[PDB]
Amino acid sequence: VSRLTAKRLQWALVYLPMLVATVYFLVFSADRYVSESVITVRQTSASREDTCYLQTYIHSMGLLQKLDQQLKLREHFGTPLRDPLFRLWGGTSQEWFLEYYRSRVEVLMDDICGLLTVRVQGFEPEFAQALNRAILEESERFVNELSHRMAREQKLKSLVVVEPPVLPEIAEYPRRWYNLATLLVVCCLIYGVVSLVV
Amino acid sequence: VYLPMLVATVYFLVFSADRYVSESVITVRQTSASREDTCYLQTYIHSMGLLQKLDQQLKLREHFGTPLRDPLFRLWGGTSQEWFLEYYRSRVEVLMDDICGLLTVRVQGFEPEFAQALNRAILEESERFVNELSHRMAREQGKLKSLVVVEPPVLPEIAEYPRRWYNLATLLVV
Amino acid sequence: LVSRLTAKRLQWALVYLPMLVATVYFLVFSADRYVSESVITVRQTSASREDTCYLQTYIHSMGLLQKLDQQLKLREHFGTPLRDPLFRLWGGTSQEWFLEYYRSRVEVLMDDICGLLTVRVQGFEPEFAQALNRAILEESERFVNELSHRMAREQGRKLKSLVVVEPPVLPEIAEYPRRWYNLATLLVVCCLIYGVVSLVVATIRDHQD
Amino acid sequence: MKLVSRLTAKRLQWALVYLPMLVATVYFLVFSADRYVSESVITVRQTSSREDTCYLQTYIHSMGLLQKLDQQLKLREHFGTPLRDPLFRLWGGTSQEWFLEYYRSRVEVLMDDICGLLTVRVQGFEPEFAQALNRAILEESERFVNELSHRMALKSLVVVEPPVLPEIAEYPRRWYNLATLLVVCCLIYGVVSLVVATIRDHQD
Amino acid sequence: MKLVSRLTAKRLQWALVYLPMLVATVYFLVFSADRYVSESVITVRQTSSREDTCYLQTYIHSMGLLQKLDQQLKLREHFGTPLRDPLFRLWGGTSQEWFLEYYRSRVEVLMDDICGLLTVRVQGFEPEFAQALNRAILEESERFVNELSHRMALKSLVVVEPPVLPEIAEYPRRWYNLATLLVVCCLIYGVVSLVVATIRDHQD
Amino acid sequence: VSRLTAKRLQWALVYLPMLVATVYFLVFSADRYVSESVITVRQTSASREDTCYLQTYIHSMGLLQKLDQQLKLREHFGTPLRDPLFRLWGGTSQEWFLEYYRSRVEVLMDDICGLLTVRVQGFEPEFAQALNRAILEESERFVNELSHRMAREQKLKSLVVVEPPVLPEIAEYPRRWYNLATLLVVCCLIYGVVSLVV
Amino acid sequence: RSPWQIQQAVLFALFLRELKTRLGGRWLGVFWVLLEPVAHIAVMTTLFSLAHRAAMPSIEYPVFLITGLIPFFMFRGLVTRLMEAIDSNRGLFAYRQVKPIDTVIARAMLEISLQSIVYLIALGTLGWLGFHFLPVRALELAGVSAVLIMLGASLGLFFAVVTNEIPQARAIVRISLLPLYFVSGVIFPVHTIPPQYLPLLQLNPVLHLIELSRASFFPQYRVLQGINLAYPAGFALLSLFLALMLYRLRRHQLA
Repeated sequence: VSRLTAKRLQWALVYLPMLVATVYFLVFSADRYVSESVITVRQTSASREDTCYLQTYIHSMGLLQKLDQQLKLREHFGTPLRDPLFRLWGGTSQEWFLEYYRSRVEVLMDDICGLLTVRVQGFEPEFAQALNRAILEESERFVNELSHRMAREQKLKSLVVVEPPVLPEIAEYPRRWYNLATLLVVCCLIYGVVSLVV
Repeated sequence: VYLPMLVATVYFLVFSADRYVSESVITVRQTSASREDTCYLQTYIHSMGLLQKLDQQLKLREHFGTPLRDPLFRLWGGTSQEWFLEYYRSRVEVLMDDICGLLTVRVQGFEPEFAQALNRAILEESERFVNELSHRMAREQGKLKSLVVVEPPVLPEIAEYPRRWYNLATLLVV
Repeated sequence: LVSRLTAKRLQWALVYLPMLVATVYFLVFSADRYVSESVITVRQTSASREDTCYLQTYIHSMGLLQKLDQQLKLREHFGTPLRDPLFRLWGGTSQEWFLEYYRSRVEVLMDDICGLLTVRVQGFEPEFAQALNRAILEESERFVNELSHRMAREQGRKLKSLVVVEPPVLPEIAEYPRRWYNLATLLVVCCLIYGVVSLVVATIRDHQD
Repeated sequence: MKLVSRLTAKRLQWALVYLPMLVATVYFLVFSADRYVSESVITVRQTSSREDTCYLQTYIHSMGLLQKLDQQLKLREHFGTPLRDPLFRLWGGTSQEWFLEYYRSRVEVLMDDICGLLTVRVQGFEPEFAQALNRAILEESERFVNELSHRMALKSLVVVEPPVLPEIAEYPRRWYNLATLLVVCCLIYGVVSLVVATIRDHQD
Repeated sequence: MKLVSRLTAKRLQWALVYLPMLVATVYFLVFSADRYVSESVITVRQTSSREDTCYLQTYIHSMGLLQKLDQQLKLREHFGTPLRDPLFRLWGGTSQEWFLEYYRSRVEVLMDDICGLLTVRVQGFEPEFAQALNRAILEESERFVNELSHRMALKSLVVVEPPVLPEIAEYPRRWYNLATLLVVCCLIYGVVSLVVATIRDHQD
Repeated sequence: VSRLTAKRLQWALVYLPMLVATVYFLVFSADRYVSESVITVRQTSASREDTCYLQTYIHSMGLLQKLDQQLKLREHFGTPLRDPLFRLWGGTSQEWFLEYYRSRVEVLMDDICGLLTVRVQGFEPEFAQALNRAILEESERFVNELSHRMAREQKLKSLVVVEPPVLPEIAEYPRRWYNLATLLVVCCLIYGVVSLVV
Repeated sequence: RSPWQIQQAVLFALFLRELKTRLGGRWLGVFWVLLEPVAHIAVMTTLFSLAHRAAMPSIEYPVFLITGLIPFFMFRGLVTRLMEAIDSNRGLFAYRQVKPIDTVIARAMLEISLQSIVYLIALGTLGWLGFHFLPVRALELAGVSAVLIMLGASLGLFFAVVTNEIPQARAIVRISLLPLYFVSGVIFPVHTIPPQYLPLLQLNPVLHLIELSRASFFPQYRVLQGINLAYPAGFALLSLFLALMLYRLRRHQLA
């Protein structure tokens, strides 16, 4: 009972989420260009320690303050007004700003080669490339100043850039078709599970 | 079932007090074995002498009792020293990352400024403790170990730990 | 007899009598035991694991107990609570039993990854517990220094030191006598035992025909 | 219901076996293009390590090296020459990301842990171009290693096997792929036919 | 089957429970002798490791040390004093091997791998003699270590716990052994009674 | 199954071996005194290598030649004429002599402490002690000569004696009662297994 | 007659019946029961002799294995032979004196007797060969053995009650008994295990009982953290109470 007919249950379950997901993706959702860089830390004459230091420091809060003071991150990230999900709403909390920044910037560590891959998302390729360059420069300054504080208690290490920040041509995200197909798959599975219970 | 949900909702949405969290990330390194001093510090943060120093520095006993409508997370008046130590251990969270050797300190508090001040006091007392612990062994025969701050204490803007909706959903699971 | 047992007799013999005995002992005749906790380590000043092991063995030794008894009169102190017969040190006992009692009162735990030795000293007064912990720490440091000195003399200034991470803390309230937790867990165990016994006797009585 | 009876298993085996093999055979024996492969085996040592070899492996598949090679040898123009092949031809006006993915598909880098020797296999539509691209990759890799050593403040590239000039194409393997597709299509047709028979029996 | 019929139940429990417990109780509460135990904890360190302590452990249970101690403290005469005890008394006129086994039974040497500290527990029929024997063992062990170091071409014995003077006997534990024997006898009697009932039923 | 009766078959299978073994052990078998020594090798002002060298060398053949030339081992080991099993028959092969010597002299190695225990059996308490002392002296001379040849190719190591060869008072072997009880248990088990097959 | 001698007579009768049917032919099953542990000791010694030699320089492999194995054989028998005690003797519940739990306790008693006889014989053999054979704390060993026996009997009765109509349940628990043989530390000592897997193994009462029995057997045997007797004792008591309650509820449903 409870209006368990196929047409009404399907209309409540399958088509409406899929249709809205498509309209949001193909009409409303904005795109995010990705700039990639690959780096590592070497001594100018223990390295994994400073690599982990940098991995923690990139996702920190003081670096976010420096980046916002430099490139006006909070002003740029709120420009797409037709994407209520991936845009940074004005007046949000500092903690939510940190979560959004951590979502937009991905840091991957490969331990066997000791390499750090930084992928920075943006709404403009130039902004993403500039933000990646600023992150790299601030990381080098941070490790240099960390080495310098022990001397000031009374240029030591350098940042090796295997691949510099690239300038993207097209947007790697949001991958509308792949997400829509995945949503179709999970929705069909959920409908099958629900229709099992009769 | 309905009565526990009713009382939990009216406690969380009306009576529960906000608790702001300040985060710091540190590590101790010899100024040219650091794991030993890091573990000494990790033990020292939750010690009793450190809590005493913090008590006559910032008066945590008065601050933690300022709320009156949140008896669950309130430091009641006239409580014992051991229960006060347990409360302080519950409020200050220390985490260790061994593959990087980094110590994360999260400080709770009903006011963000007091939480940040508490974290800064903890950091400076830890540095002084490391220096004095080395210095006593130094002059038993008769400044070398500095604590670097990967992430300095932050000033929170909104409460984090009173996750009302998440705890309500978790109770709905049970 | 077995066939003459009733439910109320089983309840009184199993559940009620131990409940009353435990409640009377814990709420009236139990003596408070304050605990003072300290955390220490030993390192050279100018191989620390071997010295931590030496200290762990030496704390529970008998010569240290002899010095502590001569200094602080532990035997006189521990016999003071007359109302608690289980946890008091009865006068005129043996030296071996005195050593066992001292080893029971003083707890020593070791963190090998951190290499930290924590000592929890029990006493019937907080000041005495703190004083005993301080005396134990001082004697441990003196023993380490004496071992280094006699090694150096047999070969032919303090060369070894004991670092205290957390000094002995003066307790405010008793910790180890846990009346309510023990009462609750014993009540649960007693109810389970009574249920099992009643089920077994019902199964036995099932064979009446 | 009606749809399951519509196959009659004859159109079913035609649409699951005959059409895919016919299309694949036509593409492989008519439109497929040769792809000559040149192989080199190198490693890095100090002229007086493993991490430097890993850095080289990461650097070979990077975008700066691809830009340098496209400026030097004009890879983008060369890879679009086989207009007969629609699949393995770099179409005109593609994006930077598509060019990077195509270049990463053509150039294959392999490393073994026991020996620590890095092998590079470079594809092309001409043996001379494949050998030239492999030599350029090696030269730029050694230049990158030397520049990294210089800017750090004395390393050399050990070329165990220099790039070779291939004689015939090896990768567009037609008969092996045709046999693999035949096996896959036969298994898929058998499974589908069994399932459709089961549902045809169960429906009524 | 007639023999097991005479065994019945009363005779079985009288011959399997009553007699062993009566004999053990009489021996423990009448004829058993006190054995005071002195404990020491030592290790060897160079003045300036584990192997030397292991050599000491082997040396303590040796025959040369036993001969030295028998010449010094007259262990053989002392261990024969408790004529009331027939079991734990060294009978006169025994062999060298029996004396060595008895001495190895009285003196117990224990090792832990984590700490590397060697503990020696020496039994006796007098606390003073047990403490004296422990002190003599320690002195001869340190002398042996020093002599080995000298004849090799500078070592000392660290005494964490010096030998103590016991106040009461601890090893002739009467009530614990009586309870253990009661449990063992009860289990043995139950098993034997069940088996004898089974074979009595099966035989006829 | 012709003589499968319990009486005759149990007589033949069980009791005759027990009787002959009992009379051999309690009438004919001779006793062997055991002398024990505990040693190790130390470097004078890699040790396990020379310990293994000594373990192999004690059970070697040239050492047997030296010991036979010194103490007349083959003459002594043939003196009990009423023990046909454990005596060394005259005129035997050199290989059988080596096997007999290896059976009489037992070498045990403890790797954790690196100690070598040598137990020498004999038909006389003085002979076993003398043979053990000769073995120890020859082992020390062997390691010294091994170092000396290496030095000569153009006193270096010493033998540490934890326990010297003791002088036995009674014979540790052949353990007549233990062997008889073990044989009784084995024979009873074999009889039960055989009588199972009926 | 009193309602107690009836139980004794029924238990004796069922014990005799089950001993008769268990020993096939002229007692051929005792040879099988004797050949399981010697075969096990042979294969595991041949495999991990050097492994135990590198593990700890205080215990030889045969005695460690035998005191870790015979109690586990006790427990496995008390689990496996007890679920089949109800369906096999289903036809006997028509004589006005036989109840379903009588066969269960008879099987438990026979398993106790057989495995205790095997334990005593094997310990005597090991002592005869020259190995260590005397426990240092016999009373604690007896207490641990009694706790393990009670836990095994309780689990057997609970499974017999629960899976009366589900033979496939008996099959899957017979399958899962085998991993319990490897996760109980029977073969190899448990302190040579990474600590991250330590708490997950702290939930197995059989491991606690095996470790405590080995501690009460061997001298100066080190026991790691969280091997208290309270947890397995409470587990056994709760399981026994649950099994008795379930049997009392589903009492008249057994034909």
